[PDB]
Amino acid sequence: QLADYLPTACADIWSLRGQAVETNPLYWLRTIDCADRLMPVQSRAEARALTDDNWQNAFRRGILLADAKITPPERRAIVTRLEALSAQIPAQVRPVYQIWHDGQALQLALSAERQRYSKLQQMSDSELDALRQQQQALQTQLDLTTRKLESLTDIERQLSTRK
Amino acid sequence: QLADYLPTACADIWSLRGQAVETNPLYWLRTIDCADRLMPVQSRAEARALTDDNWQNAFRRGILLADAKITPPERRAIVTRLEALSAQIPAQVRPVYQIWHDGQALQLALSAERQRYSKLQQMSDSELDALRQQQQALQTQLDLTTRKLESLTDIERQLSTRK
Amino acid sequence: LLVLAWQAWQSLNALSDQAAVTNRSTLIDARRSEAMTNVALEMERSYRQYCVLDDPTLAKVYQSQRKRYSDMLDAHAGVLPDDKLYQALRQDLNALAQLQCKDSGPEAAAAARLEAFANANTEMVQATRTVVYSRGQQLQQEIAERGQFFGWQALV
Amino acid sequence: LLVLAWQAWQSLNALSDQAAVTNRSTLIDARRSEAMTNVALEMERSYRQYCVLDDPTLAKVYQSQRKRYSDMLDAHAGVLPDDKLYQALRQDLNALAQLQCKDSGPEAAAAARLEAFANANTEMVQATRTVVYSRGQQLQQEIAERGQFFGWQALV
Repeated sequence: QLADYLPTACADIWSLRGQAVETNPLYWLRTIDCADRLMPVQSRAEARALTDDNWQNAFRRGILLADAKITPPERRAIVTRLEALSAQIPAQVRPVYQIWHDGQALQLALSAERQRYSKLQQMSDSELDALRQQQQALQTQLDLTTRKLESLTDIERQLSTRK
Repeated sequence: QLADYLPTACADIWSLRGQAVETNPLYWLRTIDCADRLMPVQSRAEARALTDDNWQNAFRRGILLADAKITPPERRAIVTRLEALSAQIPAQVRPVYQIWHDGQALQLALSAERQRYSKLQQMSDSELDALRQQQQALQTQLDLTTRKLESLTDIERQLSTRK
Repeated sequence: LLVLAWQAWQSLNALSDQAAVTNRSTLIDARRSEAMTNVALEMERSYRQYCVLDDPTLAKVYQSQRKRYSDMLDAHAGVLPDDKLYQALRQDLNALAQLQCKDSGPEAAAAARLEAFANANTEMVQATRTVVYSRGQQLQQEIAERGQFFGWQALV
Repeated sequence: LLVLAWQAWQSLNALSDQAAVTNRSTLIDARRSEAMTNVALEMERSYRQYCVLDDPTLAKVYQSQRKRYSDMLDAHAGVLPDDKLYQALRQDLNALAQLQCKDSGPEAAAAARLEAFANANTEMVQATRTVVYSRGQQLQQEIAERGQFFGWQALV
């Protein structure tokens, strides 16, 4: 017998606390579906008044700042921190916690993959530039040697035809 | 007020069929839990015999075959199939559908990024091979020319010493 | 008597003609031999350079030089007393017509043949210069002996 | 009479000495001039090759050739009547002592003086040939004068 809070606004549900309500996931789904539609700067403003000493507040801070376009150092920091959250958690919220953990995991995996792709691209460009400049130097050397050969043959022909 | 079924028993979530639990999301949180916590081969075996045209049946099929290293093409095909059938999603069940679609689509994006990185690497290797062979050809041309120059100078020295 | 004086005058005039023609022929022979050796050296240089570079223009230059040397050789047969070595030079020059070689260098038989050709051309110039001394000393000795014979045998 | 024997002895001595020395000097002069032109051409070739292909060994070979040419030029001054031309050749040769050129080819004034050097050497060989012919013709004219003296004595 668990009540439903989805039809009502997400502001008061996000604001309320308590162990009596914390035994239900439905309001967790309400919060996650409200957070993405929220303004990320407003999400940061509302999450700044939160703390990290308890698992619930850190969890909702993770929801609030996850959808926002953030650099992945602090994303890695929070996904390494939420082990403390996992240390204390009832069974009801374990599934949604697991799904959020997978979501963050593939998020940071994609970020690491794209950074690896950029690194490989820049390394390939650098090695291509180096090989191209080496090729240019060796081509100039060949031009010099073939010019020397042509000039030498020309002087031989000129002295031959002088007679 | 929705009935609570906190214990996870995946053996009968197909038998319940969701005719009366369509308003209680914890049913599909149980489904995703029993899907990701079980060995995917039995999930695929049971999903083979499930219905495809029904929206709930197709949804549960997607969850149960979402794993076991399935190829990205049919993955994007099936998520687009649920998007075509996304008109029957209940309002209470909407958030879990949204988060599942976000996860799946981001998985497809990660796979596409991996493919793009592999393709860029293979063009880079091909271009490196081409430039290396071109450099080898120009280097052998240069050493041939310098051999000709050295031979010319040597015959000049020999004829000078002949006198 | 006056017949002796007339004979002496005619012999002296003929001797003058002989001296002039001998001088001219000897000078032209020396010049021809020197040009011969120089053309042989240029032949060697052109052969080696064409073999190294593989240029048909060098081949044409070598052909022109070979024709010039052939003319020069043809214009020198009648001076050298012997014919075997001159004919050897003619055969060597004719056989050195094609330019066959590998890996930037004449083939070993061609290389040895070219060497021997250079040595034989040196022998040509030496032998013709020996003939030059021979002709000069012949003129000298014959004029001296004729003068002494006429002076001593006409003391009366 | 004793006059005939005395004049015969003088004729023998003078004619023999003149014939021998004229032949030898003419041959030496012709050979020296020909070798002069040949080593001048080799000089020019070595200069151009060193300028195109920078190498100290080519420079050393050029130094050796220049020293040989200077020696051979020092032994030809006493034949040509006009010392000015020989001195000009010496000055040009000493001007060609240094090898200097910025581009592939030689310096422009170096090229001009090289062409002047070649033309002057050609004129030198021509003048030496003319002087040799003059000496031969002088021997011919002197012996013709001796023959004319014999003919005048034939009157008795």
